[PDB]
Amino acid sequence: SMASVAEYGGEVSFKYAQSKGEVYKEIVKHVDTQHGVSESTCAHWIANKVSNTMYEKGHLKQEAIDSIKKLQTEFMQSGSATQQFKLTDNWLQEQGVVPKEKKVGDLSRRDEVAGTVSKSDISALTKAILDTGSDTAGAKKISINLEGGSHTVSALVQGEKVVFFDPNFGEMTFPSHQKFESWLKEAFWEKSGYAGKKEGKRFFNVVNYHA
Amino acid sequence: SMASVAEYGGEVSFKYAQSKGEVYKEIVKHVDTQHGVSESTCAHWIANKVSSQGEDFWNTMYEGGKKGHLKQEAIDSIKKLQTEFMQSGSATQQFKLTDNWLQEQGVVPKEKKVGDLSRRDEVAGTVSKSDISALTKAILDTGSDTAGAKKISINLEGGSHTVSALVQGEKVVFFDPNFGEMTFPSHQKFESWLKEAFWEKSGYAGKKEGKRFFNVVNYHA
Ligand code: NA
Repeated sequence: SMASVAEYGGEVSFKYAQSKGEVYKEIVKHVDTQHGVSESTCAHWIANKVSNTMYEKGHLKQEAIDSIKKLQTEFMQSGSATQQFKLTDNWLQEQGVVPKEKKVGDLSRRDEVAGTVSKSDISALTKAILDTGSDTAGAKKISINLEGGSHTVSALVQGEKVVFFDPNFGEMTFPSHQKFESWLKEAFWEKSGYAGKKEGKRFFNVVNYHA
Repeated sequence: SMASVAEYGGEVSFKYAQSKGEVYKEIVKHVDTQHGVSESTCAHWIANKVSSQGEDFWNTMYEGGKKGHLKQEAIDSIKKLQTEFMQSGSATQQFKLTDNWLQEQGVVPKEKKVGDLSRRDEVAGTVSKSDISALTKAILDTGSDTAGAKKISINLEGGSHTVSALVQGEKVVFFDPNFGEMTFPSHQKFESWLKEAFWEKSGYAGKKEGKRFFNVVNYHA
């Protein structure tokens, strides 16, 4: 967003009539909302299989949809990913689903398998899904992270003058480094959708050209 | 919930009439294409600012009489470069292509020199929800000089997805709320289908290299 540029002592030089940034924020909201529905639906599917169908062509029963919507809302309004996944786990135990435990030395701990996937390797994920440990049978709730996109912005710095250009919003000018730095950190980073919801490092690369 | 399930000896038990997975694949296409447009537009903006003959007005990319739009000539040229960028395949070759275009337009990449040797003045690092201090320094740093132009690549947060499974001996039931329910009569048939068919066709695989987190929670059947 560029609502705050003038508040931080900058000027908007150009504003795109159709903000591809606003489209990106709607995409983030969509993918976030759809995670809630996916998590809630998988929880309901797991509870249904371990206790006999949730299906009505190509739709869930209305009572399943109402219950999925309820859990999804609660899931969404839980803060951290840790609290969200704890809320779904509590719901599953309330429905009589029993989480597996494993021994690590003498101690009982949750039978969760954490790991990594990539474009070219899902071997560890596949083994975690297929493993039933001591038993012949198991239900799994599988959380997977999706690839984020790539974005390019540009800047011209001339002494204390900073021109910042985001093809998703437009062009802004700040008359000092400090005014640009405060605006970028305190206004733009969150409001833009580039910050994300989770903690975690993402790469950046700056290529420098002569002015 | 595709035709690939039966090809790998499985059965579709349920198919969502409205696939949230198909919507997700359209989103991936959009965000990928929009990287092309963002890269090409930033390249043009950099060439315009560095070429500039004093005042901005003399050679703006902005349409004078149409508020909040680029000139049609700038749009056509941006679409040309974006196409070339898109056809490159390999992020290394894509960025090399943009760099060649920038030099063709008279833009001069900065070098770090030690004795007789050069390398590109490019600064990598990391950002997060709560820290962009290293990014901010890389943008503001002009090295030797008081002036410089920057093309800034930022990686975005991917979303999260949940799927589920039930394994009973050799029977694998896999459920993706974005597609539906599939059943495989052996582990082998599930593993081959997941790795060779589903992972790419789902949109979950991605285009770039990069490790992404998964978590499997096990419940008694
Ligand atoms: Na400006």
